[PDB]
Amino acid sequence: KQLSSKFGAISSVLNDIFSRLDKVEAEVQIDRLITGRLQSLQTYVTQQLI
Amino acid sequence: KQLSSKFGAISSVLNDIFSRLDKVEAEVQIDRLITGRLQSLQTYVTQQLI
Amino acid sequence: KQLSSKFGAISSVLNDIFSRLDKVEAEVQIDRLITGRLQSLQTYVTQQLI
Amino acid sequence: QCVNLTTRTQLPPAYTNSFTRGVYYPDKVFRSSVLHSTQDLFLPFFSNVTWFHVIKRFDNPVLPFNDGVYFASIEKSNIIRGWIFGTTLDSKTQSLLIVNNATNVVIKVCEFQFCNDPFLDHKNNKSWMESEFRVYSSANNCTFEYVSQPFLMDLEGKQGNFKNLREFVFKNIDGYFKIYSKHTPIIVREPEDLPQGFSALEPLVDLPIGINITRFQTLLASSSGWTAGAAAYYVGYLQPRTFLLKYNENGTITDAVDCALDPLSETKCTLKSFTVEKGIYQTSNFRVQPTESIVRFPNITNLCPFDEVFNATRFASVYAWNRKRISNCVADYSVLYNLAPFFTFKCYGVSPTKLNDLCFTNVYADSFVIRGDEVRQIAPGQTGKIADYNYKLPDDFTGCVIAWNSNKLDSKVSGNYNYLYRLFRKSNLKPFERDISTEIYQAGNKPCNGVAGFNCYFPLRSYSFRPTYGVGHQPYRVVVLSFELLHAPATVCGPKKSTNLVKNKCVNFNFNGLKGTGVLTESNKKFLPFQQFGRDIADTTDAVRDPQTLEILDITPCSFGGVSVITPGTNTSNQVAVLYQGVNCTEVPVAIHADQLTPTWRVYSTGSNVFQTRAGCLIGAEYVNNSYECD
Amino acid sequence: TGKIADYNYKLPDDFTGCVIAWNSNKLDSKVSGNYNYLYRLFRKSNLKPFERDISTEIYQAGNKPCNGVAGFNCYFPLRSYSFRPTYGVGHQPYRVVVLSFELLHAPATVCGPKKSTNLVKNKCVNFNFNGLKGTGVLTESNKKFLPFQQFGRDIADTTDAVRDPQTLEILDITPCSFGGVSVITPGTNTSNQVAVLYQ
Amino acid sequence: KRSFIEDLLFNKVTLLICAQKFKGLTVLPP
Ligand SMILES: *[C@@H]1O[C@H](CO)[C@@H](O[C@@H]2O[C@H](CO)[C@@H](O)[C@H](O)[C@H]2NC(C)=O)[C@H](O)[C@H]1NC(C)=O
Ligand SMILES: *[C@@H]1O[C@H](CO)[C@@H](O[C@@H]2O[C@H](CO)[C@@H](O)[C@H](O)[C@H]2NC(C)=O)[C@H](O)[C@H]1NC(C)=O
Ligand SMILES: *[C@@H]1O[C@H](CO)[C@@H](O[C@@H]2O[C@H](CO)[C@@H](O)[C@H](O)[C@H]2NC(C)=O)[C@H](O)[C@H]1NC(C)=O
Ligand SMILES: *[C@@H]1O[C@H](CO)[C@@H](O[C@@H]2O[C@H](CO)[C@@H](O)[C@H](O)[C@H]2NC(C)=O)[C@H](O)[C@H]1NC(C)=O
Ligand SMILES: *[C@@H]1O[C@H](CO)[C@@H](O)[C@H](O)[C@H]1NC(C)=O
Ligand SMILES: *[C@@H]1O[C@H](CO)[C@@H](O)[C@H](O)[C@H]1NC(C)=O
Ligand SMILES: *[C@@H]1O[C@H](CO)[C@@H](O)[C@H](O)[C@H]1NC(C)=O
Ligand SMILES: *[C@@H]1O[C@H](CO)[C@@H](O)[C@H](O)[C@H]1NC(C)=O
Ligand SMILES: *[C@@H]1O[C@H](CO)[C@@H](O)[C@H](O)[C@H]1NC(C)=O
Ligand SMILES: *[C@@H]1O[C@H](CO)[C@@H](O)[C@H](O)[C@H]1NC(C)=O
Ligand SMILES: *[C@@H]1O[C@H](CO)[C@@H](O)[C@H](O)[C@H]1NC(C)=O
Ligand SMILES: *[C@@H]1O[C@H](CO)[C@@H](O)[C@H](O)[C@H]1NC(C)=O
Repeated sequence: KQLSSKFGAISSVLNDIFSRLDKVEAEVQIDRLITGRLQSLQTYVTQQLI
Repeated sequence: KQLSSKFGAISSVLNDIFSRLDKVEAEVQIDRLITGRLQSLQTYVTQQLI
Repeated sequence: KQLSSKFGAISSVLNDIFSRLDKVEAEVQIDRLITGRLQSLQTYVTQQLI
Repeated sequence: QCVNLTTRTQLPPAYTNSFTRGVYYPDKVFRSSVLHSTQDLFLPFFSNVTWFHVIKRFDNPVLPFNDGVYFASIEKSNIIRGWIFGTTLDSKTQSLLIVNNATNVVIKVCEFQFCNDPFLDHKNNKSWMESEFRVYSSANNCTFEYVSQPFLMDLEGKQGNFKNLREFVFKNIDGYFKIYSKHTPIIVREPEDLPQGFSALEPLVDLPIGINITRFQTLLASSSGWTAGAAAYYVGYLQPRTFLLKYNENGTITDAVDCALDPLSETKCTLKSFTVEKGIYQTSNFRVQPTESIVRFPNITNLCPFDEVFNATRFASVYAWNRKRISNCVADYSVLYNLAPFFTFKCYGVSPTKLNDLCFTNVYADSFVIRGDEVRQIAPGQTGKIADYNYKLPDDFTGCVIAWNSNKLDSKVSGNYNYLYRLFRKSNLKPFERDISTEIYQAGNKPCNGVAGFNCYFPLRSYSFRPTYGVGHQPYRVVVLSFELLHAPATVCGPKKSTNLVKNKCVNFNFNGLKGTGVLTESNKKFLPFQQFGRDIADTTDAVRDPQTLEILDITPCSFGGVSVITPGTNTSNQVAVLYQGVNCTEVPVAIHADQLTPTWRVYSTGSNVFQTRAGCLIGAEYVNNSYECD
Repeated sequence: TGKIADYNYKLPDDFTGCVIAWNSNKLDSKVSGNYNYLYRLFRKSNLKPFERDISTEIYQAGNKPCNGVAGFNCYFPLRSYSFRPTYGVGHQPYRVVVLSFELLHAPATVCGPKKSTNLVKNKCVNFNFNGLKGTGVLTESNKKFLPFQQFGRDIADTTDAVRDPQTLEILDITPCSFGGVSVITPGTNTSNQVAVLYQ
Repeated sequence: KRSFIEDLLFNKVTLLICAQKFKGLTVLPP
């Protein structure tokens, strides 16, 4: 359920942000999204270790 | 004591940013600050679990 | 091996950022790099604790 | 005006260490019962300040001023009055004057001509007169004036029992001038050389001279024949340091500890406390520092033909944009920066201000002329007619674009029909490609070649230019510079001069922009003719080829290592030992030098007996034979 | 970078202010040319920010010492402008003003026309002391401030003591009451009654 | 001063990357 959040970006859906934004600066937003997803996965893995 | 650090923003006081800047770039700096504080809180939680 | 990732910046080497950009713009790139490296080091510390 | 005095047998100034004087509040904020770490210009603890004694006796020479000074006078009868600040004192440079003799404090900034002996002392016969107050011979143009209230003064002239101690610290920064002051009474001591104790300093005033200061002179108060009383002052110099300051519940500074004096002070600073229990602690990290700097650029002295490109007689149309190559020359972008209006100069991958410091491998200039309404379409990843069917830049383009107005040249009153552009294209074109084929647009469902008609269109259209057109439609000339960085041996770049080459020493090398620090040695590997830089597992360059001479150099970082402090409890003795983690013990004697090591303290390296363990060498402890229980 | 910045008037990289420039070709431009505005052109080194120089010593370029008056390799360090209305745009005189200031570390000296109001104590209000927007309750304080101090900070570097601009006493700021809420309940089937605990 | 089984135990367990550990990574001794 956590992957539905926007993480402060324009929109949670990945493909729509490419068309509505110029490619010069959409990389920042998609990198923010990828960092948020990586953080969530790392938290889950640590809990599983415990 | 962690929340006295700027985390790369312009100031550690949250009300100063809003009262000195408009609504179009202050969000970037408050975003930096909120990410830093969130990371610190998560680290504290993990230490408590251990 | 993990410090060879660009993390979203223009280049993974720190000296080229300062010698190819003005300070104001270079702030964001070095901020991204430093946040990524801090995150990786924290992950290593947690695994060592376990 | 003053009269020549001379007849002085100067004696070298005295020296005396200052115990704990010279600490001031760094900010106008109230804090209660908390330890705070600050970093600013301070007076190092236990530093040897210069002592001047004036009684017959006349000692007040000019003294250097740099990074602020600390001036402390132990005086009774108000002998010292004011100060003079300047750099030449020759009526050609602005000079300060701070005089608080009897009435008020007068602060003047003016092009004074300070005479040979600035003073207010020598008057008939042995009692002071407020004559020669015009120590300045002339005042041409004075630019700042400020008057305020005076300080605590005294009457008559005495000799002995010098109660009053006045401490001042002066510091100039970013044009501003700042003074902090403190007054201490009832300081009587049979010995000289300052009292022992602690006392903070409050901020007094601030003032914006915004001038250059490098030396200063003291002022004190007929010309031949005068007897003066006892007087003593002390001068010390500031420098950047980090301190740990302790406040109390009443809000006053009570104690402070330095963080660069001794290893014990270092561990006190890193523990954020004033007491440390017995044990081994880990402290600041050892690290050696660079002596000299070197650069290395290719030996080329020709010049690039930027003038021909930017002053070309004719520019080709958009659908046939002209491309030129620049290589094997020295490119100076200063002429591009200033000459001609150049209403738009915008770069993407590199800041233009630094464009004179990099090195490229291939530079391509693409020139054309467009309409004024489409100049915004040159940006990468854009839309519109001109950015789609005539000329498109890649998304990751790394270069610059320069557009300027040329209404005088291209526009013609009769009409300029010479400029053409594609209007109809079957599909979007790939970046950095050109189209010239003239085929009629068969945009219909019929096999039409024809000449004109429905669904049978000539794709090309002619720009029309005339001076009557308003702003936004007059022709604009556009030149785009493209290059790739650091991926090949350099061929064209700026004019920075080279220097000699250093081997087996820690220097700040610079090989075609690779700023870094380390020691360079001769390697024993073979490069390919198309390779210049060698990488490693961490993707940090470690093998380079010198441009001027074809030699292979290998880079390794400076020497470093951890540092630990062995100490018994602060309740017990304060003697400590130092351990250099994981290093042979013959390197640290070599490291012994000032301005070379990150830890400023170096008395311990040439200290007590050194004993090598398997984890470095311990300095400061003797090795006994008999064994005990581990502590 | 350039001549005017590096030789006449340079701003610090951390400048906190404003700049206003306009075109005044209607006044300073002269029909025969204006030569009453001077500017430096020669100097021996870059100057630190907000630095002023007036000396007009003789500039020496070559290794041969220069003295007397201007000559070969011995130039005058000043030059003049040339203003007539027939120059193209970009050469007529431009009048420039720069406003510089520092923010909120000392007693206030100048600000807008916002009206004052009466004071309230021992009540949760939205105070505003010279731009210090916040919330809390203000009480009488007994701590002693030095005359040059205005604000008091805690271990978290946030303000908790202030000095009223109009009357010169000291006010202590403490935050509002807050806490958690818990609900005690039996099973849903048994009943719908609950209890509330304020932690 | 080692026995016979301890010799085999030592030899059966093994402990240039340390050169490329310049990036502030060390190993303290027991
Ligand atoms: C530019 O000047 C340098 C400086 O002398 C020349 O470098 C020399 O190159 C030769 C040939 O490889 C070497 O044997 C010398 O030892 C180099 N000199 C130094 C001081 O290292 C370089 O050759 C010159 N460029 C050209 C094109 O001649
Ligand atoms: C390069 O030219 C070829 C030949 O004209 C183009 O290939 C045609 O592309 C259109 C586009 O839909 C197709 O309808 C044709 O069937 C293709 N013909 C052939 C023979 O392949 C090609 O598109 C051109 N390249 C670009 C980037 O436009
Ligand atoms: C302030 O004045 C001093 C001297 O009055 C200047 O010091 C000069 O420093 C340069 C270093 O590049 C030397 O070459 C000169 O010889 C020094 N001057 C003299 C008279 O010896 C200093 O540069 C000045 N500060 C500024 C910002 O210009
Ligand atoms: C205007 O502001 C001044 C500045 O504080 C006020 O002066 C204070 O007056 C009170 C009452 O007499 C004194 O207790 C304070 O000591 C005064 N301030 C200082 C710094 O001495 C003045 O009263 C104000 N006047 C009005 C009409 O609001
Ligand atoms: C004092 O003597 C010096 C050198 O002897 C001279 O340059 C100066 O003009 C003299 N001052 C006066 C006031 O005569
Ligand atoms: C530095 O202080 C010591 C301590 O008294 C003194 O002996 C020494 O002479 C001083 N330095 C100089 C250059 O005089
Ligand atoms: C000071 O007094 C002496 C002795 O009376 C005299 O020679 C000298 O001229 C006096 N100085 C002045 C400036 O009057
Ligand atoms: C172009 O020519 C003009 C006059 O001929 C000259 O002032 C200008 O500097 C030239 N531009 C370049 C880049 O050389
Ligand atoms: C410190 O030493 C004194 C005497 O040497 C002793 O009375 C005191 O108890 C000691 N304090 C601690 C904390 O060890
Ligand atoms: C230092 O190196 C020398 C020569 O290799 C060696 O004899 C000595 O034992 C070494 N000492 C330490 C402490 O590493
Ligand atoms: C320790 O023993 C060695 C070997 O007998 C001897 O050379 C050395 O002097 C002794 N040191 C002390 C402090 O007794
Ligand atoms: C209703 O909830 C109670 C819990 O208090 C449970 O004992 C009972 O079995 C439940 N009845 C149902 C689920 O029908």
